[PDB]
Amino acid sequence: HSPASGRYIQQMLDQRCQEIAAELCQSGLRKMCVPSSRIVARNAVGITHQNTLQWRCFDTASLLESNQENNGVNCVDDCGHTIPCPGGVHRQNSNHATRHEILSKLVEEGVQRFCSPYQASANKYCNDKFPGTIARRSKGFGNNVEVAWRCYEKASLLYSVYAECASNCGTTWYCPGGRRGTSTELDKRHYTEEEGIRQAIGSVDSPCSEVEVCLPKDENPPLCLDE
Ligand SMILES: CC(=O)N[C@H]1[C@H]([C@H](O)[C@H](O)CO)O[C@@](O[C@@H]2[C@@H](O)[C@H](O)O[C@H](CO)[C@@H]2O)(C(=O)O)C[C@@H]1O
Ligand SMILES: [Cl-]
Repeated sequence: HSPASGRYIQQMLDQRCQEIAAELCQSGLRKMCVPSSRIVARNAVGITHQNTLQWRCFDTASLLESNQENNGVNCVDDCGHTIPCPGGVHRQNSNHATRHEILSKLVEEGVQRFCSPYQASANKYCNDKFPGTIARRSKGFGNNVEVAWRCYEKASLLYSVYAECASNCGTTWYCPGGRRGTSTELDKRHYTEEEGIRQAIGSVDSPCSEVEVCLPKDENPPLCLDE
């Protein structure tokens, strides 16, 4: 038991994608006849002219190892935010199936199960003030030690880096989507908001009596135990 996100929403999406690829193969779509290990859900551009971000089922053998632009893939955290993860879309050769409605719907279901009400408030404060940002306690520009609560632009985060977030008791937790504190242009795309985020976090109602002890969990609700 790590005090860390289980990435359950992403996990559902990949599984649902594996099912869809299997169905398509049964329908004769030869390129979709692959083992499960080869299919994931990414939120990304598609082939040329498929220029918006959509949930699609990708064959990982058709993914590039890195991106240039505007072709990076995104994964999703347990609050429903899409965050860069490794890989890139080959705009001519991608093997995928766009499944935007089914996959979006599973995200919305997964948000009710898995998203910490304390993290949701931290994210709401961030999005209200700086549209498209979410809250982490992580690194800033050109400094790989110091952490602070900030509103980060999602494109500047890395899914494969875990960074501090709020658990569903408003305590220390770690979530995919963090910073390395390197010195790139993306490493500047955040707004430090220690007081605002902390007060957003502080303003959420406890899921436990003032007399119970809240033990966080990677799914809602947390454990409440008598003091
Ligand atoms: C350029 C950008 O997107 N973000 C800046 C950010 C913003 O300017 C924002 O207004 C911060 O709320 O500013 C950052 O640095 C800040 C300093 O400019 C300020 O004097 O001290 C602040 C300490 O809380 C803060 O460090 C930021 O918020 O982190 C740098 C960031 O790249
Ligand atoms: Cl998360």
